[PDB]
Amino acid sequence: MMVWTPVNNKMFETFSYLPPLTDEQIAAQVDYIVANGWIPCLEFAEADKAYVSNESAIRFGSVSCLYYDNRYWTMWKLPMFGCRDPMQVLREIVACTKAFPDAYVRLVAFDNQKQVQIMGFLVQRPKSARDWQPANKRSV
Amino acid sequence: TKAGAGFKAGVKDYRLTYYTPDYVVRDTDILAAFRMTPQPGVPPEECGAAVAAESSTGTWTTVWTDGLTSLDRYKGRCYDIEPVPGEDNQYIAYVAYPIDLFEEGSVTNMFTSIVGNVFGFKALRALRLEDLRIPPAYVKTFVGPPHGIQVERDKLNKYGRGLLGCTIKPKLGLSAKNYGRAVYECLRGGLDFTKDDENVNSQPFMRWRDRFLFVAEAIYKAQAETGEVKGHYLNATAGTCEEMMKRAVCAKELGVPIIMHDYLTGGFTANTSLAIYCRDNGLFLHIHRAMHAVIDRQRNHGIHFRVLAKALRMSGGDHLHSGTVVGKLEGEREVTLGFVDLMRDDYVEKDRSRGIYFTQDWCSMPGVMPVASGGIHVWHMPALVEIFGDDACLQFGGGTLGHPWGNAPGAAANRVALEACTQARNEGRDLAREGGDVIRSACKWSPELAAACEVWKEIKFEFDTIDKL
Amino acid sequence: AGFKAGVKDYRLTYYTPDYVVRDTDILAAFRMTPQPGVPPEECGAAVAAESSTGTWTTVWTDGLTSLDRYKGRCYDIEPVPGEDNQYIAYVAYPIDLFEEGSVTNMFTSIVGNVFGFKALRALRLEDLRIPPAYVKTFVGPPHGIQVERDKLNKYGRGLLGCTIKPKLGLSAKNYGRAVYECLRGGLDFTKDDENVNSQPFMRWRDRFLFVAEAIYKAQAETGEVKGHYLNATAGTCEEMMKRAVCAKELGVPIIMHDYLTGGFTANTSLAIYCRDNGLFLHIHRAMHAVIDRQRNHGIHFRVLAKALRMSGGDHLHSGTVVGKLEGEREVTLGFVDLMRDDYVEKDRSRGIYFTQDWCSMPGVMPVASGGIHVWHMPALVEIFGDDACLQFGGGTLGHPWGNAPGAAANRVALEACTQARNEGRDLAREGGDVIRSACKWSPELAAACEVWKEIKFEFDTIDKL
Amino acid sequence: TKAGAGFKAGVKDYRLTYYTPDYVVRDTDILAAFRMTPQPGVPPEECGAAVAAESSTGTWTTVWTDGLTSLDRYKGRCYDIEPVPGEDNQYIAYVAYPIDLFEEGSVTNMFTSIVGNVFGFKALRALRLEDLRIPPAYVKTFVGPPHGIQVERDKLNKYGRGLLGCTIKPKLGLSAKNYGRAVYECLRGGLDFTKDDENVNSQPFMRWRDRFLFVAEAIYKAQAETGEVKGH
Amino acid sequence: IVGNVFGFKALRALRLEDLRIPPAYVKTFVGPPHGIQVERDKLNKYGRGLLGCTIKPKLGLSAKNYGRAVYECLRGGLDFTKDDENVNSQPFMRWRDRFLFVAEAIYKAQAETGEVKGHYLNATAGTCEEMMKRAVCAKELGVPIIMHDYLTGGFTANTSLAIYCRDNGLFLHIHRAMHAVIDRQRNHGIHFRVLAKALRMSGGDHLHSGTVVGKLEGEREVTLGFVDLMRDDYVEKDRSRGIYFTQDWCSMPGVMPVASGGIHVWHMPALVEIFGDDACLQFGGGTLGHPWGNAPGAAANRVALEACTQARNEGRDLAREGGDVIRSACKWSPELAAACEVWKEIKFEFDTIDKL
Ligand SMILES: O=C(O)[C@@](O)(COP(=O)(O)O)[C@H](O)[C@H](O)COP(=O)(O)O
Ligand SMILES: O=C(O)[C@@](O)(COP(=O)(O)O)[C@H](O)[C@H](O)COP(=O)(O)O
Ligand SMILES: O=C(O)[C@@](O)(COP(=O)(O)O)[C@H](O)[C@H](O)COP(=O)(O)O
Ligand SMILES: [Mg+2]
Ligand SMILES: [Mg+2]
Ligand SMILES: [Mg+2]
Ligand SMILES: [Mg+2]
Repeated sequence: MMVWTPVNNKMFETFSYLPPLTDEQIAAQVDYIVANGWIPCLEFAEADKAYVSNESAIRFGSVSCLYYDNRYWTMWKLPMFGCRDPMQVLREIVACTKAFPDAYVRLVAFDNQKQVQIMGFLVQRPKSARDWQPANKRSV
Repeated sequence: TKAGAGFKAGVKDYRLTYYTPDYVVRDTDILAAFRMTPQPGVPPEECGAAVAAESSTGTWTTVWTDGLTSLDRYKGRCYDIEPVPGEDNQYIAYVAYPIDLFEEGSVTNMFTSIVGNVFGFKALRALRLEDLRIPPAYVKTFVGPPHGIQVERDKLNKYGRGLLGCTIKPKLGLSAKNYGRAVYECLRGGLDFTKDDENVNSQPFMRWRDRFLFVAEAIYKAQAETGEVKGHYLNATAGTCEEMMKRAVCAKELGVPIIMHDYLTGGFTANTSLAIYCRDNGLFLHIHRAMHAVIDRQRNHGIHFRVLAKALRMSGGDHLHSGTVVGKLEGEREVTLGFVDLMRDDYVEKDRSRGIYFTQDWCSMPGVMPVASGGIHVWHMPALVEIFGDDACLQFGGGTLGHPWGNAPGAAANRVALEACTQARNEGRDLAREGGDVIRSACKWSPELAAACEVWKEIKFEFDTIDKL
Repeated sequence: AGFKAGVKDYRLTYYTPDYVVRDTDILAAFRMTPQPGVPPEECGAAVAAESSTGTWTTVWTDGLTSLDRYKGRCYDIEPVPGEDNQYIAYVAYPIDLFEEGSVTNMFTSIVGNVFGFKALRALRLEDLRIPPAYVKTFVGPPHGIQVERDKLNKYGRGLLGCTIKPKLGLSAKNYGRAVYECLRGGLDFTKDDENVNSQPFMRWRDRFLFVAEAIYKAQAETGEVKGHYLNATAGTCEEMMKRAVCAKELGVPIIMHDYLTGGFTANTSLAIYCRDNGLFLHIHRAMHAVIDRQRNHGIHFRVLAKALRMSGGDHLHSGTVVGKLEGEREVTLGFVDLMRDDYVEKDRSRGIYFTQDWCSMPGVMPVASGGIHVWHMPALVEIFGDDACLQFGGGTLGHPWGNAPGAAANRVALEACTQARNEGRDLAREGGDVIRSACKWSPELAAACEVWKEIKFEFDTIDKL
Repeated sequence: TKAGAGFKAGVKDYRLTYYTPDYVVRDTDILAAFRMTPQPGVPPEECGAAVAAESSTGTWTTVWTDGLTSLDRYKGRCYDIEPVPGEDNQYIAYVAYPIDLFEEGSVTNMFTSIVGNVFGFKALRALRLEDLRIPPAYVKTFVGPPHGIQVERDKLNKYGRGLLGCTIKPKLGLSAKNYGRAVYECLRGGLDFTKDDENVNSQPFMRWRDRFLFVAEAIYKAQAETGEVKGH
Repeated sequence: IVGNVFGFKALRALRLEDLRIPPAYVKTFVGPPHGIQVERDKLNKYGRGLLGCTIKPKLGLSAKNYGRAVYECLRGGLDFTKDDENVNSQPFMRWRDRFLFVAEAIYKAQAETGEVKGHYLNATAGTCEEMMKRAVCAKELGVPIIMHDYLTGGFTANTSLAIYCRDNGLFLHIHRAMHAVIDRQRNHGIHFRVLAKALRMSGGDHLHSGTVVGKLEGEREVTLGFVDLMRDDYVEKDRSRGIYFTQDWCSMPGVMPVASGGIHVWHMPALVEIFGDDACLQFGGGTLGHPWGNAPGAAANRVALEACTQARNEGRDLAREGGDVIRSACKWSPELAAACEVWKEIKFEFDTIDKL
């Protein structure tokens, strides 16, 4: 019987319960975006703005239902409308992470027919993050 | 000076007025497809006309008051009859109802006309409503779902995979404190949602407000621990509208994301009220379809689930249970794919191989998230992801609380299984063929998943289907 | 006894053939058709389990509580005579499982999920034993039979009603016109059709106002108390209440609700409002036959009728036996007793599977309606007795001379039958003679007798015992 | 891997997006007929397209956010232009608006889109909205009139002739008591209705609640006297 | 005053040009919820024009994308963003979803920049009850400002809203949707200056005033006239600006003019010269049309405004040196340069219909 640890075991939505994505695995996700004609976009946030929180609710009456701060991150440039080249997306990941080496960076894609984000996963976390476990230390 | 059509007392055949095989349907008409089994000696035309008549304007004998109004304008019309292949005494009767017959925004009133009395007529042996064509002009009178799929994903900030849920067990008999304890342990392991069982309302072993409070504590603990948004469908189902509202209000005041309602046992009038409250207060509304199979199981008589699903979309619901196909409860694959499209999509073309009798235009009314729940476990994951895609919630009650290591490991096993399948699909793997390989590779990697894989390896639900096309 | 993960048979926990039922238990009789290769014991146990505390695999959390205390129990299985693969499975549910005062909650447990299980081919709920301890948690009907007769000051005969026709398409003004002409000729009540709510051709508040004028004109004209069941059925609870409120403010006696299409939650709310404001509540059973028609699958109407009595209603439609809609005699006599009486003993020849003690909860007036006319009157009085409302829609508005003569014909027929019965005549044998004597005497009745003389509704019964 | 339709910043002609002469109108579209007078040097097609654009989804320069949604689904469309007989510089421009653009039950919102900004555009000299096609699917979202003609005649019990009314005069300056006195004398002579002048609200010479009371007295006196239903 | 007389057969055309509202009548009105002084005081913003921006496309964006665009706009240097006049509640985006996402966006941009932010949430609705419901939700979210279309909503609803805003401390931005139906033609209608006086009496903290130089019509002298009428306590008769009567506002608060519609960075000098600091300048297309996105678009507009403001304060004549001020600023700021390049050739110059 192994015990799932509550300590420094924060997660990051889609794919965060799998082994960290290799460069080949990221490339494959990117191909999937292009093959489906979705719009790739990168977003980033400093460590203090990375996880959902409640601080703005201090200003509220009884209306905090499904209000959270830090859902919005900051857009890297613009969504890549018309992009059909996976190498272009990979180059923007490199450029984004280089400009913000200490930020969380996620790759997302939009479907404009449904008007919704259709995919998303983390592609960088700051090296100074101590709030997460490697796969083999998630249970003890 | 010689008379026109006067009042003539007495009984005549319904077909003289209500069978109109040359009628051209209007784009604002509500259309019904009834699977109809007449009594011997009753012509299908007279049977279809009777159904059309007694669900719209007519009764068993001629009434003089018809002449004060215009029957042509208001009458339901049996406009077509198809024989059923494979059946000696079954017919599909098509009935057109003018939009004028219906109260705007009231699913209750629509059902009252279309299914109110006709199923009990002595002249028929069995009747089943298979489909309804809800025209845009009628759809637009409904508030509809509080939020719908796109808004839900946007508020939860969850994209790129199915959502994962879990019903707390045992169904009844847990204390409020133990409820919240189970909830916390499930959510912290990787599930997005947990839920009250359909029959958990307020009872001697656990009063509702105690549950709501402990659950709120559990939701916020799991959220702070994992860094992901969590929720628990708190049940607002109650004996009266006033109690139901009281429970919704408490959830709003606790700031929690989501409540649930049993729309058939609570009823459409209460459900619409709740859906409107949820829209006005920003609460998600999860719908449980308790009692549906009393109505929708048998091929010869009742109302098919696809009609109950359309009705729910009009009345209001962010989620609706859809069946699993592969779990402990019945739901044939093609039938299910049909009504999932009806729940989620803006426009669904007629397709009889999926039980869609009418092209249905939803005119931008939001889609409802299908929920697959009941007797499912980690080995079903590939098939579930293949059937539903990402716009679904998949629920593991027993498949979480039955894990040998407890709730958090159970949640983690389900979450790993879902993410592995999602990843494999995205990489170009065929989940219909390679599904077993994906799960086996994942069991070898994750000890939590391996423990789940081992316990439920031999467990399958394979039985002759009752509700066949 | 530790936690052991995995699937085991339901019957190991939920089949308890030696259980002695407690007097506070809710009991259920399920007509169950198992899939081939599923033993009846495991099927009954599955139904007991998944309608109470259990799921498809073993959960550890059971050990935190006491399954013995809370579990539903399949305690008996009868084979069905005439059937190779049908069984009556009896399930006992502890009172602790149920929310006090909530028919909604009771249905959710007992009929929520089990009808959709792959392991069964069909399931029908035939009956429920509602114990006094659970009955006492419900407000119940706003008034009930005794109080209704007392407020209306009407005794010694069945009540007479009438649905306005055509069903849809009449304007508010023409609605009230038809109502006034029916009520003035001798009917006690008229009513909105079940599907008359609020529509482009007639908005509810216009109808309510015109109908109120018509009630008061007919009452002043005849000297007898009149009413019209104004429909409060609506899309939302707030609309439903708005309509109930307008009826109260007009001082009219009675409203109606479609309890299955509106739903139990709205109905219980409405019934409580009616109790608090002194309004009669007539219940229409629109949609029941979707659920209760077929022998092999669904919920029998007697259970839907018990549920309504708990939820609340002063009247409930009962079927006619002899009219256009199905309802076998013995079945009907059974659930009429269940609706009206304080105490009904088990009687399988009438479909009563359990002795039912209503512990002084008020009785619900049965309403016989649908395809009936003057010739049916003797049979109707013989089946129902005085504590019923008999409704003639087509049988009033289809009269060759109009509504008032139609009402008069029905009233004459009813009073003639009542008088004959009171004088010692056997309505089952002498019914035709009573009607024929009355047609000879009353020209209004004669016109009705002539038009519908040949009209009968006789078909093979689907919902057989 | 050669790019599709990307974001291109800058101003382009409205007609490139919003003039669609081959569009087949849908039965749920709201249709508008604008009588349009362009400035010299502005083609009628560009003028109609501008009107269509700036009353639906578009602005004066290209915006990137268009790509997040579906312009095809939401844009107003100038689908037809008729020249006006007798006029050198007037055109009827026909615009189709998808039902999705409009708030259910709100005339306010419908006007806001269709007549909100376009009448002030420098590029036109004059604009008149001549007609609107309100589709059944949009009509059905409105409560509409409280009663309407049939119900009014039914409640008043008045049939077979036009109704007769009368505005009390002078427009302003009468006391509440003198208002009711005038009302009674009008109604008793055979009029079905009298009325407050449009500008009679509540003023120093006559407060509304005093008027309402005296008028109620007058209505009931005339009704008792004549035996016909009266109103004001 | 305008009820029936415009339809008389005996006239061919009638236009109401002006109204003298006497102090004794002015004093019967609650007037604007706050007015210019109080608005600047609550926002803690002084010494320059305010900058705003309408989100685009007008219709068709989801609530989540609305908030996304709002956050990116506000974070780059704009004080306000706004719902388009026709953005109310619609199948593509229901109002309460928008309000919530917009509230998140406001608070994120405020935390990020350290400057107070707002977004004019539209309370315009089909009924008074719906309008109020929306105002109430804004109050409960703690956000600073809502908007109303006063002519399409109507005076009766607008006055109700303005009183609610006064009682609950909400700013009220007024959009003049429909005005040009009434006020465009010289020979017939009601001149905008009368519609503006009416709004000041009914209540509003902001009112759209025209740009003079943008895509919508508004002659310079006419505009300067009614801007004085909206802002000032006392305006003397001056027929060269279309003021037919001396107007004493008897301390009723002034209304902040909003210049909006087809304007961009090159218009900045002219805008600051026409309006001075007590105005809000709005750039919808001029922000969301920037080649680098919303934040760089906002930054470019903010730089332009600040450079013009500084230049004016240093003694430069914006009417003469305006181009030089912008050119120096494009050389210095890459964000501004990108905007200057795209819209360099774009002008709106047409024969004026509403001439004095
Ligand atoms: O009460 C139950 O059995 C469940 O909680 C599932 O439990 P498990 O996860 O333990 O199986 C759900 O309510 C059913 O799935 C409903 O059926 P459906 O979705 O078909 O309406
Ligand atoms: O809609 C109808 O057909 C009726 O108005 C009767 O009309 P007529 O009097 O003209 O036959 C009643 O609602 C049915 O009797 C209901 O059936 P039940 O009572 O079995 O629920
Ligand atoms: O809908 C529009 O066109 C705007 O949003 C501006 O958009 P851009 O900034 O993209 O031009 C404004 O509502 C108009 O300026 C109103 O005109 P006025 O102020 O004259 O009443
Ligand atoms: Mg359940
Ligand atoms: Mg009826
Ligand atoms: Mg007048
Ligand atoms: Mg705008």
